[PDB]
Amino acid sequence: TLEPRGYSLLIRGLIHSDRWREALLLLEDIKKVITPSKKNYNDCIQGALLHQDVNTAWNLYQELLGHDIVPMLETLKAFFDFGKDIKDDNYSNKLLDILSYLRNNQLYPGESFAHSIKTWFESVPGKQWKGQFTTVRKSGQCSGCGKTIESIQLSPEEYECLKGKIMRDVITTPQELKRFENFIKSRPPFDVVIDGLNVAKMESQLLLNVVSQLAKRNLRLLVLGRKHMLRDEMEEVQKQASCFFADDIDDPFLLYATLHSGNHCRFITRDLMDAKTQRLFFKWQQGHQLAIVNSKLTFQRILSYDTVVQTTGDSWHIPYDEDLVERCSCEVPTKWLCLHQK
Ligand SMILES: [Zn+2]
Repeated sequence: TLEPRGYSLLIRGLIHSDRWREALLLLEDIKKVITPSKKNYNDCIQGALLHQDVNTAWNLYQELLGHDIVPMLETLKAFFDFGKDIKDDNYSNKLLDILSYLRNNQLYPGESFAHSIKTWFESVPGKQWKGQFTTVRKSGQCSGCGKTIESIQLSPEEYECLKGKIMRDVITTPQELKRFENFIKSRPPFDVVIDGLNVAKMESQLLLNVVSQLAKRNLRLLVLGRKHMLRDEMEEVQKQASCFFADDIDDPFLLYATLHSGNHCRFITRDLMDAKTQRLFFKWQQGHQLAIVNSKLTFQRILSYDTVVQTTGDSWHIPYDEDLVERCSCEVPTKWLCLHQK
């Protein structure tokens, strides 16, 4: 089932004119048959902002979020662009809410969006915000203002908060889950938990390469596999590491094993996926996932600080993506917008 024919382009062609309200009527027609696209919402929001109807713009944005649509970054950028000319506490709080959206969903502005945010803070009368484009030192100190970036390390309470929350949503076969439970609880904490299956994707001898090289680093390795790997050098893997072979049916064993082992334990697998718990999960993932980067194997660096939109009230630090640099799934941005009040 599709939008009425040509409606997205009709909407896009109306929003700069005095007839822009007609686009919102077309959007209503779309809603009645399908969930509108993020581009549909982008267009109607920009139409509203172009004509200073901030309530309509924000209401459309909230509707979009209600459908669990991920807004285009261009839509978020539009709110800051129009905000430089808007002097109102209520509008400001909405913008700060968009920054919380980026923080909570582990998202980053593109370069021009970062410039729009900078421009908006610097436009707020009386507040004396100054923005600078920076990097972060190895130490975790912003190269602009010298403040220490939020630690990537979860506190014990945070960790047990996350762990407890994860343990209770988990609760495939229960008979097989009990077996794995008894396996883990009768063993010491591991240092790296390896999804042998999902790393055998880039069968046997590269699993061996990951294992045999990690074992030279004096690490306690757990390898998670399925039964079908037992049907040569798998036996070479079984001897170099502790192994659990599940049924060939996706397993929740990697999360359990890693979290049970403790806050020090890291893991290897495919890239992974309330607000506070979600924040902790992103932070934990960033600091604990070991990403393989491609013939002698090397891992992606894990920093001591959390690369995420963040604030201290009197400052913001906002990682952003550069136009000239394409970033992979598992790597964090290296460039930051540093905002501080004088
Ligand atoms: Zn700074």
